[PDB]
Amino acid sequence: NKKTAQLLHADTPRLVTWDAGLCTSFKIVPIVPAQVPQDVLAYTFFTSSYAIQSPFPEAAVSRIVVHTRWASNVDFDRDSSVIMAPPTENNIHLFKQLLNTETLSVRGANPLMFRANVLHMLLEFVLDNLYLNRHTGFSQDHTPFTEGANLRSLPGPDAEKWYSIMYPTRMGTPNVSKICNFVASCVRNRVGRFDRAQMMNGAMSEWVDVFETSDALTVSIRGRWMARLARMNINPTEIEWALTECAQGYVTVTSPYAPSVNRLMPYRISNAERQISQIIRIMNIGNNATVIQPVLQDISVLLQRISPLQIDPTIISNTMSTVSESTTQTLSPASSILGKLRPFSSFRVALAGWLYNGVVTTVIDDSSYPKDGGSVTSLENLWDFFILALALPLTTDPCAPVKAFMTLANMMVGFETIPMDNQIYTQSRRASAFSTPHTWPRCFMNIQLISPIDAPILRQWAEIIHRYWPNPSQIRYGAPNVFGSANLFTPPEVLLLPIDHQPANVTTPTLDFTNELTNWRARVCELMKNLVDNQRYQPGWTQSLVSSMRGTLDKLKLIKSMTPMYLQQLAPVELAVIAPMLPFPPFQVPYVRLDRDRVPTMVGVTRQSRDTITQPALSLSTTNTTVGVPLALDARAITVALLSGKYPPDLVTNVWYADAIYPMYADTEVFSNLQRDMITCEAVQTLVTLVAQISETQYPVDRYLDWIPSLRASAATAATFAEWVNTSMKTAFDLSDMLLEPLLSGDPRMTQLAIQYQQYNGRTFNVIPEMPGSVIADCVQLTAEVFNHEYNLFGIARGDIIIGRVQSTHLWSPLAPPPDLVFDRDTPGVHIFGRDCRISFGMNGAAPMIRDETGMMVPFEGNWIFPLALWQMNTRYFNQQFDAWIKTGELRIRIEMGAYPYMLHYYDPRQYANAWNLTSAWLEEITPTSIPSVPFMVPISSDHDISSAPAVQYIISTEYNDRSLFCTNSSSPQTIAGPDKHIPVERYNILTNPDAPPTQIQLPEVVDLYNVVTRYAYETPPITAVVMGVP
Amino acid sequence: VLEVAAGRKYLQMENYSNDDDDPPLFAKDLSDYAKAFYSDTYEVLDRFFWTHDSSAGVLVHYDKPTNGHHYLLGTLTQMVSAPPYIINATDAMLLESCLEQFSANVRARPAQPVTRLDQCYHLRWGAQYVGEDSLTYRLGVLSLLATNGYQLARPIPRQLTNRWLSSFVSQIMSDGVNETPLWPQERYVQIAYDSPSVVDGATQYGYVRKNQLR
Amino acid sequence: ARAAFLFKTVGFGGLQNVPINDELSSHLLRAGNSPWQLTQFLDWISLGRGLATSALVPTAGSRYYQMSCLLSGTLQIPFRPNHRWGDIRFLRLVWSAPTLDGLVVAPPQVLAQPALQAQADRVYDCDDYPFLARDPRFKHRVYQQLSAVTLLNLTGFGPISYVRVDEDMWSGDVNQLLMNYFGHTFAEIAYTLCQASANRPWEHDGTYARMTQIILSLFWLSYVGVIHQQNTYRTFYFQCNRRGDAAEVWILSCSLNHSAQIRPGNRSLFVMPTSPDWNMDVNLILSSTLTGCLCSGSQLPLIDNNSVPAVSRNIHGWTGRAGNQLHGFQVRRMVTEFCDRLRRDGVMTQAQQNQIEALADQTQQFKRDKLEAWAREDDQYNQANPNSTMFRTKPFTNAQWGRGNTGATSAAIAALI
Amino acid sequence: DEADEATQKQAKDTDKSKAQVTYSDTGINNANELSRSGNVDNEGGSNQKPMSTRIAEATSAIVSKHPAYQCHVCSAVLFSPLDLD
Ligand SMILES: [Zn+2]
Repeated sequence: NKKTAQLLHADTPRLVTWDAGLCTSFKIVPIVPAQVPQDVLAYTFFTSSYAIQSPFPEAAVSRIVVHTRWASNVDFDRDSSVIMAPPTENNIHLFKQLLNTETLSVRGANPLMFRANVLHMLLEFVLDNLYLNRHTGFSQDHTPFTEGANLRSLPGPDAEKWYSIMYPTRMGTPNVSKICNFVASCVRNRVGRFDRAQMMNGAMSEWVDVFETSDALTVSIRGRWMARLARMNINPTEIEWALTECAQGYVTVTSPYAPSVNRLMPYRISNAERQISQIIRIMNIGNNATVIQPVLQDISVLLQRISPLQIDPTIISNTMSTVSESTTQTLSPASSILGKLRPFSSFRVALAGWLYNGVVTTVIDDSSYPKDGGSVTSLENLWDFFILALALPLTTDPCAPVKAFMTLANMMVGFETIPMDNQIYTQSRRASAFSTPHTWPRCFMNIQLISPIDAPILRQWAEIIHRYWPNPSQIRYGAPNVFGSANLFTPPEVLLLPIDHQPANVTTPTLDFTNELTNWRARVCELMKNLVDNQRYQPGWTQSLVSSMRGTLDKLKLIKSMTPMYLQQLAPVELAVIAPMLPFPPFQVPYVRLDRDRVPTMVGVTRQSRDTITQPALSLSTTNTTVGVPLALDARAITVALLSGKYPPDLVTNVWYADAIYPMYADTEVFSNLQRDMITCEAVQTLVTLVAQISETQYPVDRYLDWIPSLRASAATAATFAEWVNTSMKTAFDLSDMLLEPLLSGDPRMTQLAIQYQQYNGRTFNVIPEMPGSVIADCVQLTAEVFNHEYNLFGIARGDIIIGRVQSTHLWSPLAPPPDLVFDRDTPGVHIFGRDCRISFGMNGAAPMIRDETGMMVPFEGNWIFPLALWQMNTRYFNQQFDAWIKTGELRIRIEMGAYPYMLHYYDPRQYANAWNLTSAWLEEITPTSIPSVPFMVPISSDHDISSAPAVQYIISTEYNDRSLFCTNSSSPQTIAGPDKHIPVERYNILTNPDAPPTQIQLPEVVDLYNVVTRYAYETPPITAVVMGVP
Repeated sequence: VLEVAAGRKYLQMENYSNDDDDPPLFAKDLSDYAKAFYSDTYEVLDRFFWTHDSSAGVLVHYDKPTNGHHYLLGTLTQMVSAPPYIINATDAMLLESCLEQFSANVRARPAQPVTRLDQCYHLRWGAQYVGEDSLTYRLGVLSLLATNGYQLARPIPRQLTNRWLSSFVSQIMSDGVNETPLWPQERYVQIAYDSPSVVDGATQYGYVRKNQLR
Repeated sequence: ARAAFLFKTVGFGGLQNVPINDELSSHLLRAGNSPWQLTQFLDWISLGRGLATSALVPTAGSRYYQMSCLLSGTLQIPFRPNHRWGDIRFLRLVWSAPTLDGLVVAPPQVLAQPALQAQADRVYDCDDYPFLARDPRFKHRVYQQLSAVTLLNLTGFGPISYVRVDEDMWSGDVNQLLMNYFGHTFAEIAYTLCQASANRPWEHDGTYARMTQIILSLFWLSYVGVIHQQNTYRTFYFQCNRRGDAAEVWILSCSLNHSAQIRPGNRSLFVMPTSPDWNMDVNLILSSTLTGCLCSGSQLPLIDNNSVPAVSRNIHGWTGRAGNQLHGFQVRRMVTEFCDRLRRDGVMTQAQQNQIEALADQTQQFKRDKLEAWAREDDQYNQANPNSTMFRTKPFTNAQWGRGNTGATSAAIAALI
Repeated sequence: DEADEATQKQAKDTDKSKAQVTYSDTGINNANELSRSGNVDNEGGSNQKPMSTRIAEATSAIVSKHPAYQCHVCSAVLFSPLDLD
């Protein structure tokens, strides 16, 4: 029922979202305050002393930090932000949010889970940035800071602040401060509005390009997001046409003809995308009847409301009140038939079923066949036969014919006998049992086996079934230029019907018996009449009962029912006109008549593959899960319908339908659904692309985070991962129902989608859908590619570390140590340690020794190499045996980590500072399950001669990792002692290099913090607003 | 496009009894055995079947379309007259025509004109529903051969009978392989370089003569 | 009304194999797994609203090329005379199914055996492969792309485009539809047409088929300066506020001021940029792409063998014996042809021209330094990795940078009116 | 809204509750029609925040401070000799 609902109405994703704020995800923060006031530079020198608002922080130290939408001002929160804290505070909690359920320590995180975590992080980094950049408004500059440019205005109070973070080229440059120097060297003319598309005098600009702070990365992301939606856009006329085409003319809508104001209306998706979701759709329903039934009932009603046909039983009773008979008689053909008919639901449903015979097969309920089988000697049973014969042909059950046959055969037992196939499916076996092809009796296909002498009636009944059973046909429906096509096994726009449809040429109906189903009634009666006048059956009834029986049969034959007519002329249309509006589009499989060789015997879907099979087409046949269930209808009712149809007195089809359908075409639920399908597919691909980063798949794919460690992943860790990817998606698109759940069954490492059905003769038909692209996926892999460079900005350090004592007064950054201090596996006289490593205690003064990897035993001194794991698996023992030598001795170890989170501790260079206490804790808190952020002790850069003092260090990195650093003493004229770093020009290329195009970015090696951003202002009106109907 | 219902070709009399010596009626004696789709240009008929079921098989007479360019769509009715087989309208139509040409190929006299040069119906659309082992397929081969001029080593009676057809079909379905160099293609009709037929010279569309097919 | 469906694969730039390797393919299939990258291309390219660039794909024209190589390679598998589809690989890739719906990593037993030895400059006929010949729709959707490919592979230059003028095309429905595009950029429009085309392939003289043709002319007739706000084609014309800039943005707009009188008749010709700087001009590319969609259902005029390289002559549906010639042009020079023309009509001042030309110079300078530099990077790689040789961008020669015919074709277009 | 206002006044002018002549809900689909509104400025921007307010905020970031009868002509009839002259 959770599934049931999702079929009728699935939560529609929130696609369009706007951001009026800044398009950036990185912010510059102050770490160590400025040295003001000081003993050398008089305070009257610094800009900050005059309350001048600066573009960057005025402080001794400043670093970049990741913080999605820190400047954004949106309409809808995608609640998927990624917020980091300054490197001087612990960030560990961001890299342990996933598989560290077993991680005890709060300050610690498990390294083998790093990649998994980082990955998911990037996924959210994208999700949280999926907005359209909205255009606000400007104001010309009333000052001379800029040459009368147009400065964009952010909304919200407390805005004056932004105008200075927004445009750096606007600041004045009186100082020789590191900041002013930068500013001063920038091109003047690239600020404010750059270009615009003004179409209507006195309306908004359609869009504007403008210079202003932002980051090339998130700008690109949003760029492709808009690109993807821009493709889904359709215009009023296209919709007019589409809708008009679906309604088959009965309804007429209108679009305007004149200059518009640009509207973004994303709804057009590829057929591929529709098929893929129609499979997912089918998947979670197969075999469970109670899920598909409510769907049929819905359509059942929809029909009742639109169809001009009305069932009025009194018709049968009237004609029957004129049947001639005697009162001294024991039986009454007239009466009995009425009491058997007990004069709808089942009728309307049976029709609906025609649209989904792919997964649902309607059948006549067992309860409708005679308990014992019946006997041609029972008037009661003769009517029972009648009822069934008239109903069967309306079911989708491909075995109906054989049942219609056997139904009589069962009653004829002993009277007329035929050669059955074997001893199990005997002439007396309940007709309702011949439910599969393998059961169709020989004599049913080769009529000649039935003796025209020993079994005249039975034979004739067969000849009829053969020559008069309805011939399937088809009718075209829908409008794929806009809605694409959900058809899988049939051609687009094709709707199969188990009946012959001959469109009507008039609008003012009149009773007509020239119908397929009308003959069927006729034949059936004529047969009965013959069974009665049969020279060896007629002697058992009073000469009077016969006359009555005949009379009755004639009245049934010549009854004035409209149903048969309606079924041939209108019904098919009604269906075709509804089809396009259904939430769950039709899913059919060819209706074959008596060509059993082509009867459908199986339909299945796959969503995983096997062993080493990588091609869908090969694993399909052996990895599909069969689908489908039977639904039983009441033969009684159905017949009464076919017997008492009636049209309104003065009916005029062309008008009637014009009224009945109009309202149905004012329900834009259709369009909404498209957007869902759109996502359902983005979700799928996003899964495979990410999953393929922590595990080995069958899909070709990028790979950039291979340096970040990750555990050997089992089908379990895989699923758990998937589950998060899932959640986050739903959360960001405001979905509350299912998505990916259908695919999540067990192991996702080999997901694939395909469906197939098979005939009796064994021929099979496959359908592998073409995976369309994915913007979400591409964007993740993009930011991943950038992560591979700007990793420090994300609080992650690359390489290894070297725990060793290093005391001196020098001021280098431990995150950018000096070469001669680092060593590696290929350095001379270095000892690597492996698995067989053990320790042999010292004795009688001798030294203790640990075992090499080649089996050499060395003393606790020199340069060793330990893979992190090795220490983790022995924390206590090692800390106990080595710590003492690391601290005051001559031992230096290089722990191999690959990637790790880091935390900084700044200190005053003029005062003694020993980092042992810090690193002691680290080492001691290492576990076979966790490690805390690596701590670094770095000096505070200064802008003036300062005395010097010793500093004892223990941890340094293996390669540069100080890229997080933005600037030192930003407000002073120069940094004299400590790490010196001037504002990173590379990041402001558009401003610092005059020969560069405004639209140039430098990804994925460098993220520019100032680019050209395109802001739109397109309208997003509701369809009913521009496409109007004509009542 | 104009959909025109194919009328009965043979009207069964009362004496009929599916007797060995009764004539085959190739299902063309029943209600609707095929639907015809006329238009004045193939490009259109083709595009018409983009959105229309064709599982049953679509036949075409590229020679002298009995009433204008048109495609024939078979229905799902069948011929039981010739046991122990059960033929589908499509297969039937193929069969009857195929034999009709195999016949004409023998009574071929240079100065004596015939209604159509190639009497074989060629399967244009819906071949993906027919397997390399189905009658519908082998009939395509036979049809091709007949068009290209092959002659049956067997004698074909002036008047056909069920027993005969039954026999023929029986041969068509026996073990063995296609010894000739001709294979069915929806694409168009193949005419061997050194074939007697001259249709390609009498029609503007439908046939193609392969130079390296001898 | 096209009846012959042939396409031409790309040729090696003097390499021993198709100029693409695993590293590059994996990058294309990164988010999508299908080789028919139209959709996935239109996303990356990003409405050509700024210079698009990557590590492995430096320019749009690069991804366009690469996309071509991948198809030229993989497609040689199912097009082998035997028509087997999943028995051999092409660099670890194999087809997902007979219906060419996607590529995936090869099964171990297939990775074990050797790969297919692709060849250069091959010409194939779709109808030779069953699965393509039996499902027309499938064929038409895909051909749309194979064409865009062919239109890039016929010559060593840029993507060919088809410009036609004919008042008879303008019908009711066309007029009705066109008006909706008022205000959208060339890209924004093309993007939709492409999608609408893929869903329901166009007919011969269809509503879309025509309008799309009309759009193309409107673009070009404006790109050259024959039409503008003061001399429109039935009030329509494309506008560009920053002609010359690295990333141009053209807007379809209106103007009642004047509507140039057009000569009755049907006229058409082929154009193509010859300067390498096309790899960085989204419009020039999409323009081809669209003429690409045109080919699925319509048969364009043949291209005179003498205008194309030997290898690609007498290609039943494309190049012929006495066809129309290709009109090439340098991007930079055209810019001037554009200005000169407007200035002659009196709508642009000399000062304005100077201001534009100036920029247009700076732009070329940039685009070239880069292209040449990336070009070098490539060779540098090819010498170090002889087993995975490739090309991130279609090869060009110092000569390509000259004018040559630019002016000649500048007037050829102006003659369509 | 302006359309409604009009058609509604049309009613009051003809002393009827429903207007016979209407400027709204005509057969025509005037879905693209635009009217001048005080929502947009002269630069195609949104007046969500008044031009003056923007200009203010914009300059407020650039500020700095000190450091620590009968007429035979026309035949009209008159009544005063003076009224004549
Ligand atoms: Zn007077």
